[PDB]
Amino acid sequence: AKGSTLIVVPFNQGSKQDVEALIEFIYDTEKNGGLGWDLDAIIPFAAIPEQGIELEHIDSKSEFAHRIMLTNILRMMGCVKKQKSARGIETRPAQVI
Amino acid sequence: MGEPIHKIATRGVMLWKEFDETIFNLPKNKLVPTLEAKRDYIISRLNADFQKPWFATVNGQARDLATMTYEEVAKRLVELMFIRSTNSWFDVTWRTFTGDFLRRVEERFTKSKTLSLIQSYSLLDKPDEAIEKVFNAYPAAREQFLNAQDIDHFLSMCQNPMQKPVPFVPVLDRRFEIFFKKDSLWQSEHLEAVVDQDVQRTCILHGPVAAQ
Amino acid sequence: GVATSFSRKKARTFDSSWNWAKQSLLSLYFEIIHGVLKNVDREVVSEAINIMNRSNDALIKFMEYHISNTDETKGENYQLVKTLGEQLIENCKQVLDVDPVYKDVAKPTGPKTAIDKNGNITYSEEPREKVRKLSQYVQEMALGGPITKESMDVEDALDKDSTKEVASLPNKSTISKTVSST
Amino acid sequence: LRAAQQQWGNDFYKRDPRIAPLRGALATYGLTIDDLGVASFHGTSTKANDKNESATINEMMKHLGRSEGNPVIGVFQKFLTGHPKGAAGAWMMNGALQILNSGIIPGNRNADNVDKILEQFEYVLYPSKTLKTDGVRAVSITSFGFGQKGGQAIVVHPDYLYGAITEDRYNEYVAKVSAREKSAYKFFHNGMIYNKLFVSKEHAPYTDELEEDVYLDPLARVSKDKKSGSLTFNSKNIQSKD
Amino acid sequence: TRGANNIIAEGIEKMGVRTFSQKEMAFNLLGLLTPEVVELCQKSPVMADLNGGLQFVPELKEFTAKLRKELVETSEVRKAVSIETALEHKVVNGNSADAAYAQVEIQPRANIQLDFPELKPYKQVKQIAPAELEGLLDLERVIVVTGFAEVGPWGSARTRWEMEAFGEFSLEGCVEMAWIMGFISYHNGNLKGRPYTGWVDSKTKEPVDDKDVKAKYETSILEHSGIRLIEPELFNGYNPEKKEMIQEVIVEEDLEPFEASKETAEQFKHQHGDKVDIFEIPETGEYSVKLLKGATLYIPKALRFDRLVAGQIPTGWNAKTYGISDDIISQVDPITLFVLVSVVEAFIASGITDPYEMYKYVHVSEVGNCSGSGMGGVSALRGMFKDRFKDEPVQNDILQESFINTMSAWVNMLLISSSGPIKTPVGACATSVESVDIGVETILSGKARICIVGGYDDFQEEGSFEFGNMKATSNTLEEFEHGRTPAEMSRPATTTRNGFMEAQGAGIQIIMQADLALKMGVPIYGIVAMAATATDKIGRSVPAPGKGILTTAREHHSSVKYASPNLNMKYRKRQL
Repeated sequence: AKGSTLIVVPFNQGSKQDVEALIEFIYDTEKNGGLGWDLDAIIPFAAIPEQGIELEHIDSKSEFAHRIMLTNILRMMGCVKKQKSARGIETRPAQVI
Repeated sequence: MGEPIHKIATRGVMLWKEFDETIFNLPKNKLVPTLEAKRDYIISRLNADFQKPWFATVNGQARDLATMTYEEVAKRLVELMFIRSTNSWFDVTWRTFTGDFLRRVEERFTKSKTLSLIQSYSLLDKPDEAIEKVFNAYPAAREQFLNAQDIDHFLSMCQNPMQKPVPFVPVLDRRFEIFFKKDSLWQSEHLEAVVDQDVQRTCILHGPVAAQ
Repeated sequence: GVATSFSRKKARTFDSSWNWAKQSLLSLYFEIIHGVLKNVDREVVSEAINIMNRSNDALIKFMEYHISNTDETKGENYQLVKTLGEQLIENCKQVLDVDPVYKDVAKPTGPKTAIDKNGNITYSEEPREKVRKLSQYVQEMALGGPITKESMDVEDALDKDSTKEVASLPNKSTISKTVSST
Repeated sequence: LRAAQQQWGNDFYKRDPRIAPLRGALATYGLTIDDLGVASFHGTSTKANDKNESATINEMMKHLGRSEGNPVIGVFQKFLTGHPKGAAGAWMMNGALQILNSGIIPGNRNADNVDKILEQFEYVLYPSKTLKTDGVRAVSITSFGFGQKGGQAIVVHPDYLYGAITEDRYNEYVAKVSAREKSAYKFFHNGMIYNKLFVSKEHAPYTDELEEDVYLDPLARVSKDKKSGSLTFNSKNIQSKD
Repeated sequence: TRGANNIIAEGIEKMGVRTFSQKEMAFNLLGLLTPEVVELCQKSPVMADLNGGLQFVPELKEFTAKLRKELVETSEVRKAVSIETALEHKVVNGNSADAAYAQVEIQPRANIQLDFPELKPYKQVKQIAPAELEGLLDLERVIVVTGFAEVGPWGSARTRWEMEAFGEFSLEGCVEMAWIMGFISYHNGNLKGRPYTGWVDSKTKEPVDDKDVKAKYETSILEHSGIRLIEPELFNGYNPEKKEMIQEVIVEEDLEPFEASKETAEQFKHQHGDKVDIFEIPETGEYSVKLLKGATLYIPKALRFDRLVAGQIPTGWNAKTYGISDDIISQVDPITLFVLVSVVEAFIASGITDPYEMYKYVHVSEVGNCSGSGMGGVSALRGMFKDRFKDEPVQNDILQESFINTMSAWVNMLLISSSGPIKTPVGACATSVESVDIGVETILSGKARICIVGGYDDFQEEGSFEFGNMKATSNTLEEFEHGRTPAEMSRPATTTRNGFMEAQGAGIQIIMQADLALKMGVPIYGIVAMAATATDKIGRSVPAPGKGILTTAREHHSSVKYASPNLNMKYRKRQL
């Protein structure tokens, strides 16, 4: 619709360096090659399937999937907190779904 | 088979004789140029005088396979190979030839995989209706000369050894002597399957002395 | 797994909705003239919502031209596109300077599994019987079911006359009694 | 008679400084500036060219009082082919003819995001996907070369021609084309499978003895030779009173 | 949320439990971004249950695993019972009872058309033009396009159009591309004993059915067609990663003597003067050449170039495939082969199989050629500037093949044999439109009745590099940094556009007077209503494009109160 913008980016939620970099890029000013944005919502729906992995089969894939689906969602929320705190933004919270 | 043979001097055999003295006696390097040179004359005599006419003759006007529509080819096949008097194909191998051709028409003009309209060649035993059924599904084929590939396929089918030799010459080329001469003796027993039912097109074997 | 994938230089921005509004209209216009979209198809209402959400003066002028210069006499499909067009212009004028809206009007489907004679498992998404809009979907959700218990009728022109359903899109329906009371 | 037809049919706008060459060209066949429905842009994918071209067409349409709300649809064929320099317009032209005869206007499938600067040019629309229209009456083709080579060409739908002839002439035409089209299809398929679409001429249509007789006679024409079947000049049809 | 679990979703729903479509569940989630639920989230965390009553089903896994079991049991049983009752029926009633039931599948063969314009009935076509137009136009001064062709990165005009308009080949376009690229050759005769007629793989000679061509070759066709990484085999081993140059070095210590002929030695002496010593060897007669300290050498080095991608004619394209002899291919510059194929394939599109047929209608002095090029035979220029320097073997007549007017000369000397006008324009990127501007005037001036118009240009190392140095072309290393693949690097009118993609090939049209076109009964693809060129203005940047062609819309507006009767076709008809 009018006023809408879509920004497609390559991203690996597995990587913490990508998580830091993504939020740094969103919050950076246009001068420094960012978007100059300030998130009103985050929808961290990224996930990888794990089929037929019972307890005894939990290995590298499962520990990685866990990093995507928990650890780096906490890191991504932490990042957005640190970016908003940096700029004294106290009245525009981001809705995490 | 290359040996002298005593035939009634009909228009067919008098052509046969003329072609023995002027065309089939030539060496293999001078055959094709002489055929190309005399094309129009050869074709006129085949259609007027011989038991194997020029196949590419649409309503009495000499043509070539490359200048005939698919409809014109399928109709001429029925004209030469199906006998209206007995209401049947003269040879089941001729009905197969005509049916193989109509499947090739469906193959050439269909845009997607479909069912054949000619499911069994039994349906050709009423051939006018079979042609209408195939050229109503593919009415482009009424208004289009034969694809060059389909000319080669048709000429390949004519050489098929496991069928009765086609009752026509479909091309002037090195193999003209075979097309002219192959299977030349049945026509006198079955004039119903010759063009104008004309004895004078046929080879009839007979002795000059016994003829008294 | 933890290989970096992100780089600022790979970011692709999409913001040229001013241009896509005109392509979206034109593609609808010709899809209706070629009878690819009929006056029953919901995709006519969906595309009319997505045109109104991009309404500006440039687009209104684009509609006014392309519709005013449609010959009604050329066929039923030209009279259709002209009527729908005239409605879509009135709508786009009303919702100029109004915020664009997420409004899904797709047919709400339910699961259907079938086993034939030969034991082939066929899964189709079949239109639900009692529920044929989202408004009805919300009512269905609000009532729950027999297992959940512990110890309205609004006239729409969807699937019959898409042009009449389009005429209703800018009209903000006032909720007399809320679905939370049911 | 031809002079009168030229004066009033084809060249009515040449002396007249109130009619643009672009308007008169369309006006010849009864078309308006609104009937020029597609512009095949140079569209090289360079900053300077793709702005200038849009601005140029936009300003042509604005001046000739093209209807507001009626932008030309841009075609940017070079998204697929690349820029072949000399050949660029020849391809754009081939595609313009293909557009006229199909009523299909191809989309710029690499038009991910149209440049915001181009929004100021209301008389241009930049589709990203193929549109099957009910018809295209006329196509503009603009090319911009190095060394200040600007070019334009308008191509009108051929059905505007047949309005200028009689039924008997059109029917004769249609018959001859259908015959020619069949013979072309025959030639094409034969040539394709036998790798002989191209056939180099070994001899001129005239013998070196008749070369200067042919050149000097403006009514000399080839006839089919009976021997070879090939079209050649015959001494009978050179300075013939017939 | 549906869209493996789907097959039992309907089973679950019987429990009085709601499963969701992706659309329904999206709608539910966007219900959480409404202003009243955002306000609510800012007071305290919000737990939304969008489960649809699925919590209230007791022991869900055993209920779910049951529903699978019944569905897979019922499927698998019914399948085995249907195969055993088929097999029984067929053993009892024999294979002849399922022979009259059995049926034949017709598979499509490619039937490539020429797409001549569809000619409407005279009633319908009379309606679109004004009634006054009949006999108003001088048809000798109306230019129509009767044929066109091109050789380009997507092959012919037919195949280019399929990829431009539909972005995927039809069976006919897929066979034509396979034929062009030399993946399939035609075969007619004996092949492994049996007589076969049709397409065969060009390498393995294995028969190929038209249906199979797309599955067997399309991936290779799309990979080796269009805009793609430069293929050294197509450009005389050129490799932009390793671009060969030579550095002038002064020798610092005498070199090891090498053996050369007497003429080569005296040539080395003449160049280097006293900085070389040449001596005869009495035995062989050959000479010993010793470079001394201070002599100039050239050591090759390899620069890495950042333009890796181009619009290349499809890999396997060969002029032999179209019937051009090796005597012509070895003689002419590659660009001339594009032009010879474009010109015949244009004449075929105009239904003119024999160009001499034109001389039944027009004089040999009335068939022009007005096609041209920006750079011309650039492979010949390489030959005469770079390959001749390096004393490589180059034909004596390479200069003649360099000339831009030469391609048109070959077209006359091999196909047309006319004594018509020849006016070869040079327009850089606008050559083809200048060619049409010229072709039209050549016809309207009476000087010709038929004209060949178009343009052509090749792609080569040297030009690639100079468009690089000028920063005209897209830097392919930057495009990779931005994640662009070759297929998306030519993006006109886009925010992120950063230079053109170079390509090669040719495009030809045949134009003639409408009067003649009707008389010859050739197809008429369109009318060339106007064609103009224009320079810009005083400046210092040759590449800088300008607003000159705006002049085509020039019209005076100081007096526009009343409509000029000269525009009104009824008035013009009345005066005629």
